[PDB]
Amino acid sequence: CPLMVKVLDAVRGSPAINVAVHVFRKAADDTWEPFASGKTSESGELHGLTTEEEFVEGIYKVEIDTKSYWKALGISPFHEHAEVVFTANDSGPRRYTIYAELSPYSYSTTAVVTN
Amino acid sequence: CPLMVKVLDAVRGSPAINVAVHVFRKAADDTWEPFASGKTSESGELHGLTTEEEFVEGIYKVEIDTKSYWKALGISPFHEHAEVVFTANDSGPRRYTIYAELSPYSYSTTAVVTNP
Amino acid sequence: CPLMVKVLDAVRGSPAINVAVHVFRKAADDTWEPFASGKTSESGELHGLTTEEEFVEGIYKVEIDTKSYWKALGISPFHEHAEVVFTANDSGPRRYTIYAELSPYSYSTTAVVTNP
Amino acid sequence: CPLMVKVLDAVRGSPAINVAVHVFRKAADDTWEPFASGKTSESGELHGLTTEEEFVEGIYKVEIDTKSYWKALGISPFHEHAEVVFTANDSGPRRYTIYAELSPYSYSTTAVVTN
Repeated sequence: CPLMVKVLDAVRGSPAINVAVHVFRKAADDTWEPFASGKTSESGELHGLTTEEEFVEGIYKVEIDTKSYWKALGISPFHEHAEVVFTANDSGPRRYTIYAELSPYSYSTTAVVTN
Repeated sequence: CPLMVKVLDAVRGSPAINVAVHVFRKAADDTWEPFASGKTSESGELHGLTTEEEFVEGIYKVEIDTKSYWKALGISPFHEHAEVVFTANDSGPRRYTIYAELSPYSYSTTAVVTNP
Repeated sequence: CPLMVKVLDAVRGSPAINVAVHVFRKAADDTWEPFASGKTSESGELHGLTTEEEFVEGIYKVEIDTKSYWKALGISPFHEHAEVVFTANDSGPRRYTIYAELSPYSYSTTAVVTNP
Repeated sequence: CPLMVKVLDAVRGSPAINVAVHVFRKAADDTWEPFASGKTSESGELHGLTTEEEFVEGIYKVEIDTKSYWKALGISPFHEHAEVVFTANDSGPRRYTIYAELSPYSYSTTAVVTN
Protein backbone atom coordinates (compact mmCIF):
# COMPACT_ATOMS: atom_id res chain seq x y z
CA CYS A 1 0.00 0.00 0.00
CA PRO A 2 1.97 2.98 -1.36
CA LEU A 3 -0.72 5.53 -0.47
CA MET A 4 -1.90 6.14 3.11
CA VAL A 5 -3.96 8.90 4.79
CA LYS A 6 -3.92 9.83 8.48
CA VAL A 7 -6.53 12.38 9.56
CA LEU A 8 -6.58 14.01 13.00
CA ASP A 9 -9.21 16.12 14.75
CA ALA A 10 -7.40 19.10 16.33
CA VAL A 11 -10.53 20.14 18.26
CA ARG A 12 -11.18 16.89 20.14
CA GLY A 13 -7.61 15.55 20.09
CA SER A 14 -8.57 12.30 18.45
CA PRO A 15 -8.31 10.63 15.07
CA ALA A 16 -10.94 11.91 12.65
CA ILE A 17 -13.21 8.89 12.19
CA ASN A 18 -15.59 8.15 9.33
CA VAL A 19 -14.22 10.91 7.13
CA ALA A 20 -14.85 10.33 3.43
CA VAL A 21 -11.71 10.48 1.29
CA HIS A 22 -11.69 10.49 -2.52
CA VAL A 23 -8.54 10.04 -4.57
CA PHE A 24 -8.39 11.15 -8.20
CA ARG A 25 -5.77 10.85 -10.93
CA LYS A 26 -5.21 13.56 -13.55
CA ALA A 27 -6.17 12.27 -17.01
CA ALA A 28 -4.79 13.16 -20.45
CA ASP A 29 -7.62 15.68 -20.95
CA ASP A 30 -6.73 17.48 -17.69
CA THR A 31 -9.82 16.22 -15.82
CA TRP A 32 -9.90 14.36 -12.50
CA GLU A 33 -10.49 10.63 -12.89
CA PRO A 34 -11.79 8.78 -9.82
CA PHE A 35 -9.03 6.50 -8.62
CA ALA A 36 -9.85 5.24 -5.13
CA SER A 37 -11.90 6.16 -2.05
CA GLY A 38 -12.93 5.13 1.44
CA LYS A 39 -13.82 6.26 4.94
CA THR A 40 -11.23 6.74 7.67
CA SER A 41 -11.14 4.08 10.37
CA GLU A 42 -11.35 4.43 14.17
CA SER A 43 -7.63 5.31 14.04
CA GLY A 44 -8.26 8.07 11.48
CA GLU A 45 -6.48 6.01 8.83
CA LEU A 46 -7.29 4.90 5.31
CA HIS A 47 -5.05 2.31 3.68
CA GLY A 48 -5.50 -0.26 0.93
CA LEU A 49 -6.51 2.52 -1.45
CA THR A 50 -4.30 1.23 -4.23
CA THR A 51 -1.43 -1.08 -5.17
CA GLU A 52 2.12 -0.57 -6.45
CA GLU A 53 0.97 -1.86 -9.85
CA GLU A 54 -1.80 0.73 -10.18
CA PHE A 55 -0.09 3.67 -8.46
CA VAL A 56 1.94 4.79 -11.49
CA GLU A 57 3.66 8.16 -11.88
CA GLY A 58 1.28 11.08 -12.42
CA ILE A 59 -0.63 13.85 -10.65
CA TYR A 60 -3.04 12.78 -7.90
CA LYS A 61 -5.61 14.65 -5.84
CA VAL A 62 -6.68 13.53 -2.37
CA GLU A 63 -9.97 15.15 -1.34
CA ILE A 64 -10.84 14.93 2.34
CA ASP A 65 -14.53 15.64 3.06
CA THR A 66 -13.98 17.83 6.10
CA LYS A 67 -17.26 19.76 5.78
CA SER A 68 -19.39 16.67 6.43
CA TYR A 69 -17.15 15.70 9.35
CA TRP A 70 -17.63 19.03 11.17
CA LYS A 71 -21.35 19.16 10.38
CA ALA A 72 -21.74 15.75 12.03
CA LEU A 73 -20.16 17.23 15.18
CA GLY A 74 -22.47 20.25 15.10
CA ILE A 75 -19.62 22.63 14.29
CA SER A 76 -19.81 25.19 11.47
CA PRO A 77 -16.73 24.78 9.25
CA PHE A 78 -15.06 27.03 6.70
CA HIS A 79 -13.82 24.70 3.95
CA GLU A 80 -15.83 22.58 1.53
CA HIS A 81 -13.05 20.00 1.80
CA ALA A 82 -9.27 19.74 2.11
CA GLU A 83 -7.41 19.08 -1.16
CA VAL A 84 -3.93 17.57 -1.39
CA VAL A 85 -2.55 17.59 -4.95
CA PHE A 86 0.85 16.13 -5.75
CA THR A 87 2.96 14.26 -8.30
CA ALA A 88 3.88 10.64 -7.67
CA ASN A 89 7.53 10.15 -8.69
CA ASP A 90 9.22 6.76 -9.07
CA SER A 91 12.64 8.32 -8.42
CA GLY A 92 11.94 8.66 -4.70
CA PRO A 93 10.59 6.73 -1.72
CA ARG A 94 7.65 4.37 -2.27
CA ARG A 95 5.17 4.85 0.57
CA TYR A 96 3.23 8.12 0.68
CA THR A 97 1.53 9.05 3.93
CA ILE A 98 -0.64 12.15 3.81
CA TYR A 99 -1.16 13.62 7.27
CA ALA A 100 -4.02 16.08 7.72
CA GLU A 101 -4.82 17.97 10.90
CA LEU A 102 -8.30 19.41 10.92
CA SER A 103 -9.83 22.42 12.64
CA PRO A 104 -13.13 24.12 11.70
CA TYR A 105 -11.35 27.12 10.11
CA SER A 106 -7.90 25.67 9.44
CA TYR A 107 -6.20 22.56 8.16
CA SER A 108 -2.59 21.55 7.82
CA THR A 109 -1.30 18.72 5.69
CA THR A 110 2.13 17.12 5.71
CA ALA A 111 3.39 14.44 3.33
CA VAL A 112 5.77 11.78 4.62
CA VAL A 113 7.40 9.78 1.81
CA THR A 114 9.57 6.76 2.78
CA ASN A 115 10.90 3.27 1.93
CA CYS B 1 -10.78 44.27 0.25
CA PRO B 2 -13.22 41.45 1.02
CA LEU B 3 -10.74 38.81 -0.17
CA MET B 4 -7.15 38.84 1.11
CA VAL B 5 -4.33 36.29 1.19
CA LYS B 6 -1.25 36.29 3.46
CA VAL B 7 1.46 33.74 2.64
CA LEU B 8 4.49 32.92 4.80
CA ASP B 9 7.62 30.92 4.03
CA ALA B 10 8.29 28.59 7.03
CA VAL B 11 11.77 27.65 5.75
CA ARG B 12 13.17 31.20 5.51
CA GLY B 13 11.06 32.90 8.20
CA SER B 14 9.76 35.52 5.82
CA PRO B 15 6.71 36.47 3.80
CA ALA B 16 6.45 34.40 0.63
CA ILE B 17 6.99 36.96 -2.14
CA ASN B 18 5.87 36.77 -5.78
CA VAL B 19 3.62 33.76 -5.20
CA ALA B 20 0.99 33.45 -7.93
CA VAL B 21 -2.60 33.09 -6.71
CA HIS B 22 -5.62 32.23 -8.85
CA VAL B 23 -9.19 32.52 -7.59
CA PHE B 24 -12.06 30.62 -9.19
CA ARG B 25 -15.81 30.56 -8.56
CA LYS B 26 -17.93 27.47 -9.12
CA ALA B 27 -20.46 27.73 -11.97
CA ALA B 28 -23.55 25.54 -12.51
CA ASP B 29 -21.81 22.71 -14.38
CA ASP B 30 -19.32 22.12 -11.53
CA THR B 31 -16.58 23.80 -13.57
CA TRP B 32 -14.33 26.46 -12.03
CA GLU B 33 -14.75 29.87 -13.69
CA PRO B 34 -11.72 32.15 -13.33
CA PHE B 35 -12.62 34.91 -10.89
CA ALA B 36 -9.43 36.83 -10.10
CA SER B 37 -5.65 36.44 -9.94
CA GLY B 38 -2.55 38.16 -8.62
CA LYS B 39 0.86 37.72 -7.02
CA THR B 40 1.90 38.30 -3.41
CA SER B 41 3.82 41.45 -2.52
CA GLU B 42 6.97 41.88 -0.44
CA SER B 43 4.77 41.47 2.63
CA GLY B 44 3.40 38.17 1.29
CA GLU B 45 0.06 39.93 0.94
CA LEU B 46 -2.34 40.07 -1.96
CA HIS B 47 -5.20 42.58 -1.91
CA GLY B 48 -7.23 44.18 -4.70
CA LEU B 49 -8.48 40.83 -5.95
CA THR B 50 -12.14 41.80 -6.05
CA THR B 51 -14.79 44.21 -4.79
CA GLU B 52 -17.71 43.78 -2.42
CA GLU B 53 -20.08 44.12 -5.39
CA GLU B 54 -18.37 41.49 -7.55
CA PHE B 55 -17.70 39.09 -4.64
CA VAL B 56 -21.18 37.58 -4.59
CA GLU B 57 -22.36 34.38 -2.87
CA GLY B 58 -20.79 31.20 -4.18
CA ILE B 59 -18.20 28.50 -3.75
CA TYR B 60 -14.70 29.86 -4.30
CA LYS B 61 -11.35 28.21 -4.79
CA VAL B 62 -8.15 30.07 -3.92
CA GLU B 63 -5.26 28.29 -5.61
CA ILE B 64 -1.79 29.22 -4.33
CA ASP B 65 0.97 28.24 -6.74
CA THR B 66 3.46 26.91 -4.21
CA LYS B 67 5.29 24.52 -6.55
CA SER B 68 6.78 27.34 -8.62
CA TYR B 69 7.74 29.24 -5.49
CA TRP B 70 9.76 26.34 -4.07
CA LYS B 71 11.40 25.38 -7.36
CA ALA B 72 12.74 28.93 -7.75
CA LEU B 73 14.39 28.49 -4.34
CA GLY B 74 16.08 25.27 -5.52
CA ILE B 75 13.62 23.05 -3.67
CA SER B 76 11.54 20.26 -5.20
CA PRO B 77 8.33 20.31 -3.18
CA PHE B 78 5.57 17.80 -2.72
CA HIS B 79 2.41 19.73 -3.63
CA GLU B 80 1.35 21.10 -7.01
CA HIS B 81 -0.40 23.96 -5.25
CA ALA B 82 -2.25 24.74 -2.04
CA GLU B 83 -6.02 24.80 -2.66
CA VAL B 84 -8.49 26.56 -0.36
CA VAL B 85 -12.14 25.88 -1.21
CA PHE B 86 -15.00 27.55 0.64
CA THR B 87 -18.50 28.96 0.47
CA ALA B 88 -18.47 32.76 0.77
CA ASN B 89 -21.06 35.44 1.60
CA ASP B 90 -23.95 32.99 2.06
CA SER B 91 -25.09 34.92 5.16
CA GLY B 92 -24.28 38.35 3.76
CA PRO B 93 -21.05 40.13 2.82
CA ARG B 94 -17.99 39.13 4.85
CA ARG B 95 -14.26 39.87 4.69
CA TYR B 96 -11.97 36.87 4.23
CA THR B 97 -8.27 36.57 4.97
CA ILE B 98 -6.65 33.33 3.90
CA TYR B 99 -3.41 32.69 5.78
CA ALA B 100 -1.02 30.08 4.37
CA GLU B 101 2.25 28.87 5.88
CA LEU B 102 4.40 26.96 3.40
CA SER B 103 7.05 24.26 3.75
CA PRO B 104 8.27 22.04 0.89
CA TYR B 105 6.32 18.97 2.13
CA SER B 106 3.66 20.69 4.20
CA TYR B 107 1.33 23.62 4.33
CA SER B 108 -1.29 24.97 6.65
CA THR B 109 -4.07 27.37 5.88
CA THR B 110 -6.27 29.28 8.32
CA ALA B 111 -9.19 31.51 7.41
CA VAL B 112 -10.16 34.65 9.30
CA VAL B 113 -13.70 35.79 8.53
CA THR B 114 -14.96 39.13 9.82
CA ASN B 115 -18.27 40.96 9.53
CA PRO B 116 -17.73 44.58 8.42
CA CYS C 1 8.02 47.31 17.37
CA PRO C 2 10.82 44.74 17.16
CA LEU C 3 8.69 42.10 18.90
CA MET C 4 5.15 41.39 17.69
CA VAL C 5 2.70 38.53 18.17
CA LYS C 6 -0.33 37.65 16.00
CA VAL C 7 -2.69 35.00 17.36
CA LEU C 8 -5.55 33.35 15.45
CA ASP C 9 -8.40 31.15 16.66
CA ALA C 10 -8.71 28.20 14.21
CA VAL C 11 -12.05 27.09 15.70
CA ARG C 12 -13.92 30.39 15.23
CA GLY C 13 -12.01 31.77 12.22
CA SER C 14 -11.10 34.97 14.00
CA PRO C 15 -8.23 36.70 15.73
CA ALA C 16 -7.75 35.38 19.26
CA ILE C 17 -8.66 38.37 21.45
CA ASN C 18 -7.57 39.07 25.04
CA VAL C 19 -4.94 36.33 25.05
CA ALA C 20 -2.33 36.94 27.75
CA VAL C 21 1.29 36.82 26.58
CA HIS C 22 4.37 36.82 28.81
CA VAL C 23 7.89 37.31 27.47
CA PHE C 24 10.96 36.18 29.39
CA ARG C 25 14.69 36.49 28.73
CA LYS C 26 17.20 33.89 29.89
CA ALA C 27 19.63 35.05 32.59
CA ALA C 28 22.98 33.46 33.52
CA ASP C 29 21.60 30.86 35.96
CA ASP C 30 19.25 29.38 33.32
CA THR C 31 16.29 31.07 35.01
CA TRP C 32 13.72 33.03 32.99
CA GLU C 33 13.67 36.73 33.91
CA PRO C 34 10.37 38.47 33.13
CA PHE C 35 10.92 40.76 30.17
CA ALA C 36 7.52 42.04 29.05
CA SER C 37 3.83 41.13 29.02
CA GLY C 38 0.54 42.11 27.42
CA LYS C 39 -2.75 40.91 25.99
CA THR C 40 -3.82 40.60 22.36
CA SER C 41 -6.12 43.22 20.86
CA GLU C 42 -9.27 42.79 18.78
CA SER C 43 -6.99 42.05 15.83
CA GLY C 44 -5.22 39.31 17.80
CA GLU C 45 -2.14 41.53 17.73
CA LEU C 46 0.17 42.58 20.51
CA HIS C 47 2.68 45.38 19.90
CA GLY C 48 4.44 47.77 22.28
CA LEU C 49 6.11 44.94 24.18
CA THR C 50 9.60 46.39 24.02
CA THR C 51 11.93 48.82 22.26
CA GLU C 52 14.91 48.31 19.99
CA GLU C 53 17.18 49.55 22.80
CA GLU C 54 15.80 47.22 25.47
CA PHE C 55 15.49 44.21 23.12
CA VAL C 56 19.15 43.20 23.33
CA GLU C 57 20.76 39.90 22.29
CA GLY C 58 19.61 36.87 24.25
CA ILE C 59 17.40 33.82 24.42
CA TYR C 60 13.75 34.79 24.72
CA LYS C 61 10.64 32.85 25.58
CA VAL C 62 7.23 34.05 24.39
CA GLU C 63 4.58 32.29 26.45
CA ILE C 64 1.04 32.47 25.06
CA ASP C 65 -1.61 31.65 27.66
CA THR C 66 -3.86 29.51 25.49
CA LYS C 67 -5.39 27.43 28.29
CA SER C 68 -7.27 30.39 29.76
CA TYR C 69 -8.42 31.46 26.33
CA TRP C 70 -10.03 28.09 25.56
CA LYS C 71 -11.57 27.62 28.99
CA ALA C 72 -13.37 30.96 28.67
CA LEU C 73 -14.90 29.62 25.45
CA GLY C 74 -16.17 26.52 27.28
CA ILE C 75 -13.41 24.31 25.90
CA SER C 76 -11.00 22.19 27.93
CA PRO C 77 -7.80 22.25 25.90
CA PHE C 78 -4.73 20.09 25.93
CA HIS C 79 -1.86 22.56 26.38
CA GLU C 80 -1.04 24.73 29.39
CA HIS C 81 0.34 27.37 27.06
CA ALA C 82 2.12 27.71 23.74
CA GLU C 83 5.84 28.40 24.27
CA VAL C 84 8.08 29.96 21.63
CA VAL C 85 11.78 29.96 22.55
CA PHE C 86 14.42 31.57 20.36
CA THR C 87 17.70 33.44 20.18
CA ALA C 88 17.17 37.06 19.12
CA ASN C 89 19.39 39.83 17.72
CA ASP C 90 22.58 37.75 17.73
CA SER C 91 23.51 39.13 14.29
CA GLY C 92 22.23 42.64 14.97
CA PRO C 93 18.78 44.13 15.56
CA ARG C 94 15.90 42.34 13.83
CA ARG C 95 12.11 42.60 13.88
CA TYR C 96 10.23 39.48 14.97
CA THR C 97 6.62 38.55 14.37
CA ILE C 98 5.42 35.41 16.10
CA TYR C 99 2.32 33.97 14.43
CA ALA C 100 0.28 31.42 16.38
CA GLU C 101 -2.78 29.50 15.20
CA LEU C 102 -4.69 27.88 18.04
CA SER C 103 -6.95 24.84 18.29
CA PRO C 104 -7.91 23.10 21.56
CA TYR C 105 -5.56 20.13 20.95
CA SER C 106 -3.12 21.72 18.53
CA TYR C 107 -1.19 24.85 17.78
CA SER C 108 1.25 26.03 15.20
CA THR C 109 3.68 28.89 15.42
CA THR C 110 5.64 30.53 12.61
CA ALA C 111 8.23 33.26 13.01
CA VAL C 112 8.80 36.04 10.50
CA VAL C 113 12.15 37.78 10.97
CA THR C 114 12.97 40.92 9.00
CA ASN C 115 16.01 43.19 8.87
CA PRO C 116 14.98 46.86 9.21
CA CYS D 1 3.19 3.01 26.84
CA PRO D 2 0.83 5.92 27.59
CA LEU D 3 3.16 8.56 26.15
CA MET D 4 4.30 8.58 22.51
CA VAL D 5 6.00 11.18 20.27
CA LYS D 6 5.89 11.32 16.47
CA VAL D 7 8.15 13.92 14.86
CA LEU D 8 8.04 14.80 11.16
CA ASP D 9 10.38 16.83 8.97
CA ALA D 10 8.22 19.16 6.84
CA VAL D 11 11.21 20.19 4.69
CA ARG D 12 12.31 16.73 3.51
CA GLY D 13 8.94 14.98 3.88
CA SER D 14 10.31 12.28 6.14
CA PRO D 15 10.23 11.33 9.80
CA ALA D 16 12.63 13.41 11.87
CA ILE D 17 15.27 10.87 12.91
CA ASN D 18 17.69 11.06 15.83
CA VAL D 19 15.93 14.01 17.43
CA ALA D 20 16.59 14.29 21.16
CA VAL D 21 13.43 14.46 23.27
CA HIS D 22 13.35 15.24 27.00
CA VAL D 23 10.26 14.81 29.14
CA PHE D 24 9.92 16.62 32.46
CA ARG D 25 7.33 16.53 35.24
CA LYS D 26 6.37 19.62 37.25
CA ALA D 27 7.45 19.20 40.88
CA ALA D 28 5.91 20.60 44.08
CA ASP D 29 8.38 23.51 44.02
CA ASP D 30 7.31 24.47 40.47
CA THR D 31 10.56 23.29 38.86
CA TRP D 32 10.93 20.80 35.99
CA GLU D 33 12.00 17.34 37.13
CA PRO D 34 13.57 15.09 34.48
CA PHE D 35 11.16 12.27 33.82
CA ALA D 36 12.19 10.45 30.64
CA SER D 37 14.14 10.97 27.42
CA GLY D 38 15.34 9.40 24.20
CA LYS D 39 16.12 9.89 20.53
CA THR D 40 13.53 9.45 17.80
CA SER D 41 13.84 6.31 15.70
CA GLU D 42 14.04 5.90 11.91
CA SER D 43 10.24 6.29 11.91
CA GLY D 44 10.46 9.57 13.83
CA GLU D 45 8.94 7.88 16.87
CA LEU D 46 9.84 7.64 20.53
CA HIS D 47 7.93 5.16 22.69
CA GLY D 48 8.69 3.30 25.91
CA LEU D 49 9.29 6.61 27.65
CA THR D 50 7.23 5.64 30.67
CA THR D 51 4.68 3.21 32.10
CA GLU D 52 1.08 3.49 33.29
CA GLU D 53 2.33 3.09 36.87
CA GLU D 54 4.73 6.04 36.63
CA PHE D 55 2.67 8.31 34.36
CA VAL D 56 0.47 9.75 37.13
CA GLU D 57 -1.68 12.87 36.85
CA GLY D 58 0.28 16.12 36.74
CA ILE D 59 1.83 18.70 34.41
CA TYR D 60 4.40 17.43 31.91
CA LYS D 61 6.73 19.15 29.47
CA VAL D 62 7.99 17.50 26.29
CA GLU D 63 11.05 19.29 24.91
CA ILE D 64 11.99 18.44 21.34
CA ASP D 65 15.57 19.47 20.44
CA THR D 66 14.77 20.90 17.02
CA LYS D 67 17.75 23.27 16.90
CA SER D 68 20.29 20.42 16.86
CA TYR D 69 18.24 18.59 14.24
CA TRP D 70 18.30 21.50 11.77
CA LYS D 71 21.95 22.28 12.46
CA ALA D 72 22.82 18.69 11.54
CA LEU D 73 21.10 19.27 8.17
CA GLY D 74 22.99 22.53 7.60
CA ILE D 75 19.84 24.62 7.95
CA SER D 76 19.65 27.71 10.18
CA PRO D 77 16.61 27.35 12.47
CA PHE D 78 14.63 29.84 14.53
CA HIS D 79 13.67 27.98 17.72
CA GLU D 80 15.91 26.68 20.50
CA HIS D 81 13.50 23.76 20.79
CA ALA D 82 9.79 22.94 20.60
CA GLU D 83 7.99 22.73 23.96
CA VAL D 84 4.74 20.85 24.54
CA VAL D 85 3.32 21.42 28.04
CA PHE D 86 0.13 19.71 29.17
CA THR D 87 -1.75 18.15 32.08
CA ALA D 88 -2.18 14.38 32.22
CA ASN D 89 -5.74 13.64 33.36
CA ASP D 90 -6.96 10.20 34.46
CA SER D 91 -10.56 11.13 33.55
CA GLY D 92 -9.86 10.79 29.83
CA PRO D 93 -8.22 8.49 27.28
CA ARG D 94 -5.00 6.70 28.27
CA ARG D 95 -2.57 6.91 25.35
CA TYR D 96 -1.08 10.31 24.55
CA THR D 97 0.53 10.78 21.16
CA ILE D 98 2.27 14.09 20.61
CA TYR D 99 2.64 14.88 16.92
CA ALA D 100 5.15 17.55 15.93
CA GLU D 101 5.74 18.84 12.42
CA LEU D 102 9.00 20.69 12.05
CA SER D 103 10.14 23.46 9.74
CA PRO D 104 13.17 25.74 10.26
CA TYR D 105 10.99 28.74 11.23
CA SER D 106 7.75 27.02 12.23
CA TYR D 107 6.46 24.03 14.14
CA SER D 108 3.01 22.64 14.73
CA THR D 109 2.08 20.17 17.42
CA THR D 110 -1.11 18.15 17.77
CA ALA D 111 -2.04 15.88 20.66
CA VAL D 112 -4.02 12.72 19.98
CA VAL D 113 -5.42 11.15 23.16
CA THR D 114 -7.15 7.73 22.87
CA ASN D 115 -8.03 4.34 24.43
